[PDB]
Amino acid sequence: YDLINVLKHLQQIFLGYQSGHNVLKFLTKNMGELTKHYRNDNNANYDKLLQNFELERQSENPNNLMRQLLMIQFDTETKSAIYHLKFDINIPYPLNIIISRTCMIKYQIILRYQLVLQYHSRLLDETWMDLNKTPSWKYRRIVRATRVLHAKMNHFIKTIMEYFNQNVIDKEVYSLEKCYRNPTLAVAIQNELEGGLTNIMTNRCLSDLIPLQLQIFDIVYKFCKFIKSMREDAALELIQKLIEYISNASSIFRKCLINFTQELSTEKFDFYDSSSVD
Amino acid sequence: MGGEIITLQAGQCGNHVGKFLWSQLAKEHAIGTDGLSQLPDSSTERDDDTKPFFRENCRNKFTPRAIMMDSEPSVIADVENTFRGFFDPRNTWVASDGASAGNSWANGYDIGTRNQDDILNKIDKEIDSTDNFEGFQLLHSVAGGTGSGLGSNLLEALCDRYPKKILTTYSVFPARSSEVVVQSYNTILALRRLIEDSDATVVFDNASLLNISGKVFRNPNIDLQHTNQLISTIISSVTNSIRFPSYMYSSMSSIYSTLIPSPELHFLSPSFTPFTSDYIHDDIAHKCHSSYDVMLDLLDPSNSLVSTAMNNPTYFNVYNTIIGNVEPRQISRAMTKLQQRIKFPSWSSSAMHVNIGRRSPYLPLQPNENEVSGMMLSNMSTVVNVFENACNTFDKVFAKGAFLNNYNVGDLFQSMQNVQDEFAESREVVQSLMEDYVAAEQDSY
Amino acid sequence: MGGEIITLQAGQCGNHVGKFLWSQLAKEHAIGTDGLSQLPDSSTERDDDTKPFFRENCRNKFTPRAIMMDSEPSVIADVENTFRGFFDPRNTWVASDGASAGNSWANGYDIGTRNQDDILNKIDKEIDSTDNFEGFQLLHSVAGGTGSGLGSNLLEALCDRYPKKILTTYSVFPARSSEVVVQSYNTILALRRLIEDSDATVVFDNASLLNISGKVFRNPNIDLQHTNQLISTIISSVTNSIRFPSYMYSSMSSIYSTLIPSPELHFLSPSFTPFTSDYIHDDIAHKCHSSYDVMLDLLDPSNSLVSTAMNNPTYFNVYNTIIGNVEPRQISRAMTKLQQRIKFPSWSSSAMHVNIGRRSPYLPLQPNENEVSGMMLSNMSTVVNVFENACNTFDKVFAKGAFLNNYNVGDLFQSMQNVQDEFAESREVVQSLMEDYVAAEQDSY
Amino acid sequence: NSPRNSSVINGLDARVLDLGHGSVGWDVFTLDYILYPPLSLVLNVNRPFGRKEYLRIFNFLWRFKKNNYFYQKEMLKSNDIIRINKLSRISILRTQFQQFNSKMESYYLNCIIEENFKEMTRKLQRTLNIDELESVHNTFLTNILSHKLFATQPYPTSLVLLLNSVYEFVKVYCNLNSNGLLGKFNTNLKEIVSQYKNFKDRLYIFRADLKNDGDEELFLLSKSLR
Repeated sequence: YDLINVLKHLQQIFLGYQSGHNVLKFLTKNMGELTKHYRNDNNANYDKLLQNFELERQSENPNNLMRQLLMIQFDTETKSAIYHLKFDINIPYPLNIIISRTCMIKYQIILRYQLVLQYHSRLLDETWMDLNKTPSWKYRRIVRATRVLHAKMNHFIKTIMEYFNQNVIDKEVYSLEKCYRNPTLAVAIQNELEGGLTNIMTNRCLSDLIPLQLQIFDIVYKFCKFIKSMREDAALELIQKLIEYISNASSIFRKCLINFTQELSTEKFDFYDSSSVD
Repeated sequence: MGGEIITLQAGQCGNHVGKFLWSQLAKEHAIGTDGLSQLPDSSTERDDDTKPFFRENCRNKFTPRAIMMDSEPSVIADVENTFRGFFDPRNTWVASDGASAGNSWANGYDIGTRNQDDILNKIDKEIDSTDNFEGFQLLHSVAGGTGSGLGSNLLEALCDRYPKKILTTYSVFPARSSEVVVQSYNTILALRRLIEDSDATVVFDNASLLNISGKVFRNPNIDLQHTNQLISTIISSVTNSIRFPSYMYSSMSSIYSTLIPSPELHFLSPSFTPFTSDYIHDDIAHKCHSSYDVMLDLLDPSNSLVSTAMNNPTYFNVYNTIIGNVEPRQISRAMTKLQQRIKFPSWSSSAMHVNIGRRSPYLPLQPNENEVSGMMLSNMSTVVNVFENACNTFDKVFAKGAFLNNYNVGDLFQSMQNVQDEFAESREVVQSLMEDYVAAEQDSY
Repeated sequence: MGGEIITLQAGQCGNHVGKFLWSQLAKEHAIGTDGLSQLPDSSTERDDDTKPFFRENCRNKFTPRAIMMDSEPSVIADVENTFRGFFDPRNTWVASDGASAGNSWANGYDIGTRNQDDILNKIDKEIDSTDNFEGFQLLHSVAGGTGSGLGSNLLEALCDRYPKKILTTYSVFPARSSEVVVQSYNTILALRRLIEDSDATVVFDNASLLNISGKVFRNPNIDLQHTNQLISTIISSVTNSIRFPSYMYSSMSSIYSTLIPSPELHFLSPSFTPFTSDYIHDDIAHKCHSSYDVMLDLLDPSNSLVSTAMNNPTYFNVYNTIIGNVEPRQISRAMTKLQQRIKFPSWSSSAMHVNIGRRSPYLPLQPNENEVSGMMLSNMSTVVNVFENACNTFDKVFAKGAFLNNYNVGDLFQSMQNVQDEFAESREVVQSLMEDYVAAEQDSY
Repeated sequence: NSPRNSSVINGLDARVLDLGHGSVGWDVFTLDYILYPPLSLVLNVNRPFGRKEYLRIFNFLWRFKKNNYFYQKEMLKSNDIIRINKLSRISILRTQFQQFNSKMESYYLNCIIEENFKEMTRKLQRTLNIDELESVHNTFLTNILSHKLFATQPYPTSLVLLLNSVYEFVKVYCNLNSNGLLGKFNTNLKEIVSQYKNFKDRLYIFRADLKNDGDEELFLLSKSLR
């Protein structure tokens, strides 16, 4: 029935640890549509990208398991797409007995966070690569502020991605593999499934980073959107407005360094609150 | 399909390492001497190295996505072998002139202008043939006629023509001490193109490379071709994670973004481990993470001769360390957390200490022993000691007013000899900015 | 059935290219070197063996429907060969009343007039076996004595005698430069008749054709015989839709009717990719459907220079893409949508699309392969430049006053060559007119 | 044992069956295929449904071919010179009109029909019941029903009007060869050009529709008619 092979396939899609190229190219198409919340047309386009990808890989078989059985879902509105996305699985047989409701939900969640990190990184890179080129610079100090803040943010996201992949994914997978080989028994698969649901479940409880992070990403999206415009009295006024925006972002980032040593930045929580009511 | 890459090979050195490089990948990905697959490789699944680096005739005959430029010698070596049929012969261009490059920049450059059209056609054809072109890798020599002169033109052309795609260079700097008096002039002229026309440059210093090749590998009579074997090994391994699926953090763009945050720094130095496992008759044994980080700082054991003082206590702008093999990460993470705190380089309090780490495994298309290995990619201020030395020699040839002549006879240098002076002045500015970067003073605070 | 075609072969070249054509049709349709059928089932109406290029005897020895005019040499070579019996000695007319063309058009045109009836008898016999005549193909070279004069004479007569049928000529042009000046005389007198009396003319520009022969075939012993093998592969591919009507979206007559914008523009240029061996090593070059698709768009292998391969700033009147070999259709449509959208050809102010493609498979009587090939046949307004050149050469020659004596006997040319002066004004009006069609004035209300 | 022993030699008889009589034979025409034992007790019933469907498709194809032959015939006759600057002006207009319809016909055959039949045959080869025939046919017929309903409601409307306009020109053209003929010919020429320009604008919306595979704008145009 060749269970072993399918297990590897599962580790590939559900765990998502070998689908990188596809997530990147999935994000690039329909970037604007995802930034916003659900609109009807959003959906048509999103579904097209799905139908195209189902044509593009898996030809290792008469019938693509990955492509066919797994599709990605969007929730209807008429906040942002990113929340509204979920990942959906259509069930096989007799393999279906193994899989359980809880398990698919666990996987869909690692995929969503992963995906979240992934879109932000792509956007951080494209903006910087542009900025290194001649047209954005030189028709003084303000330039230097944009350069430093950008370098620092890239660092922060890469350190995050290292910890998220090592400390979570690499660790759990390492363990999963042992459990299947060492004991080759049916009992060993049941044990392992339980292990696969945990550590993601612990990690969920330990890390609850994303809403804060997300606030900072929106400020980042705005910043970068402005930076893309390139080349008097107006510029300077606008610069001033950006400058207060930068200091606040700089002060939270300064607080955030402390968190890596020992968790929680009061300052970012405190900025949202202040905005709620001072 | 993939983010496809065109490799451009220029000069004797560039053609020698470039040919070897394809030979290593062919061994690694179990294919022939013309990329012919063996029977278990016509089975389902192999690594996705294939479409970025390679193209298919789609009969399972893989071909390198490489462009060869030189004159007759290097091309003749490829033709004698079964590596001529491996490589697409249209991507290979061979020219001469009645007044050839001759290991002088000006001749290589005048010829470059004549065949401006020809090179751009060749390039556009390969670009048109490409799906999802990510960018270019230039492989070359500054001890080349071709690699220097022809190379300087192509760098200029690539700058103007397309600004959208990423340009990376692997530039080999001479082995050891001065070979000809006019060397500083040849070197600065190529170096001009390299600062302005490229987004990123990986410097491979032959002197450093040679020390390893003579001593470690043991060559009683050493040569450039022998050293190039090491370089093709360094370049290939650095691409291992790109070619190895499960990685997409290995990615050229995310690496670039993290490493390079202004066009003023972009000179990379690599450091490497192992250099052992050749001609087995001595012990080969697995290192560990600490041992790996400690070897890299040493000057002639690392690939680059930057002329550092006391083995890099110098200002690091950024560090990325890439570890190869399976080994407990945790052990390392704690040790690394202490290594930044001791702080081997220098830093200012005007920027954070940014340290990145990448872990990459090995291909299962070839057998492994899982030995502790690594490459490091860092941007360091210490390279400038080399540039100062070049500048001094350059100032001195200028001052004498003698041996300016051979360049000056060509029309470009005859109309204006202003151009060299402008570059020297600029070059002093590049060094000045790198020095400012060591301090706090570098930004607006 | 399918509408019959008569080939007229004039001059050395036509007869040579014609012999080669026949071997190629004879192989493809699984018939002998005497047209004798292949005895086991090799043809059960899987294909329809082309009654347009053949006639059937009732021994069922297929014979080509062709008229050869030249002198003795080319016809002799066939007759020596076992290719005779796929010949007809009655169709064959050898000059013994030619007495030296001399490289003079007039001389040729005039010998043709003298032996009009015996010649007309070969043609009428061939016409009389016909079911319903599609039209004629004239194979010849221009700048010849024979190739020029006798073909032009025949064409004007055919024009008047049968005014309801198609006249196509496959014409070899010299170059867009001259080393021989009286080329221009031969070419201008012939050109009038070719412009009016042919409804289509396929230009093969001999400079361009030579490049293919020299570059691709790479034999130093090369001549016209060798080159003619490249013309015959090209000519045979254009005929695929007639010889195989079993392609139910490629049928020649209707295709011909559509593509033609009006006979005002009708100088066509071919291009082809890749190449089949005929005097060099086998085609082992396989590449992707995408690769195949890219290659058709490049005119970088120039088999004709009618000034569509120099530059494209005016507009393409029509483009037809000939695909040979079946290959995934779905893919062929997705690439095709990208090509119409991308708009590779240049365009006028009312024509922005008019590019077509036809797809046909290979016959299995040939050794099976999964390599794809294709031909481009296109009509472009750039052709006017060749006329412009022709006018420059024409003024030059007329300025020397070279050989006016032969012309003066003739009534037409009493006050020296009047016909050439008449033509000079006529050609300028047409060239201006083709330019107006690139611009807005083409539709004006 | 190829045609003599074929469906075409044996099987076809020409049929006349039509609702009413026109002023033309053409409308009235149909084609009859003789008894086949798969269907000697499957459609030999109170409903000859299977034979009606196939017929429907057959007609749509047949009208397109009938117009196609007329368009080649019309054009060919004109190359003769019947049936100054005016001559060139008409010659380009005629060719362009033929070119767009023809291009359209290329896309219908290639993109829908050839691709659907190909897929069907391979799927039969790669692998036995009556049903498998019916299924593959059904699938063919379904793709065509979907295409029919959205595109081909304007598209045949447009194609039939183009056919009339070419006959009107061709008819005018024979007459020319005094003054009265020239005055009429100039009027008719202007008229063909306004009708062409409006068609060209639709054509552009239509090109966009082939590229998206179905754009919005065409959707709107068809909805407005309806």
